[PDB]
Amino acid sequence: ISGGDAIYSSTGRCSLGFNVRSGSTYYFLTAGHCTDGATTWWANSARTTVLGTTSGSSFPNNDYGIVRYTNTTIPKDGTVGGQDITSAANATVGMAVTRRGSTTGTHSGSVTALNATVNYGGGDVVYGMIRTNVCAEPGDSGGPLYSGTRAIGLTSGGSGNCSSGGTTFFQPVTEALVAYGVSVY
Amino acid sequence: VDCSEYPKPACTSEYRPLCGSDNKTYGNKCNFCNAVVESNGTLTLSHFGKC
Repeated sequence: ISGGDAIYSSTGRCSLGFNVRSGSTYYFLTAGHCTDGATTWWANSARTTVLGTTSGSSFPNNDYGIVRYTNTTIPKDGTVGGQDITSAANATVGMAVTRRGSTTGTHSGSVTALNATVNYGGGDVVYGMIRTNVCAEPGDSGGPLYSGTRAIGLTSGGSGNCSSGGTTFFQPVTEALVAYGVSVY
Repeated sequence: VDCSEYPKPACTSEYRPLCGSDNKTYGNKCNFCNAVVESNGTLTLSHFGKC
């Protein structure tokens, strides 16, 4: 399993962001709004293949979560689909980026602004977000935003869609890596 | 599902589908509610889950 692939909780479907590790402990990052209130995660809609359990969740304010792998045999590729990821970096205005999600697949675009505030309403406000002109649709939450072999962010949300075009906000992955003391591989 | 608190400028992108009266499966409640507002209140909920 790799970045962009579907992940299922008891509630719904999101996408796997990046496979990360700390020492010999493997985890995967995804959106905080997906890990919020979720305990167990599975690789299939049938919920027959277990992945692991939520180890941390931060939403709102931020939008990142982490899941500890409990499945010992499933491959944990340090890629996004077939794309190798070798490091993490900070987004910059004008940067060409790519997102992969379980609903829409792979779409590209550019970073149009940094440190954006997104109000999802009902007190769910997230801050310090990366704004882009990349689309995303339900199911794409938590998927990776990358640039070449560099990890940049995790899909949070936005408006519009892939047919008409849209605006999607991403949580900077560097902050998540730092909070959990993990690194991409 | 209550859409009175809509519309909203942005929606998170998790998948928890709803079936609208236009036979379209809406990805999540926020997406569905924004569509209801956009339809000026003509769209309604048919049932929960995919159409």
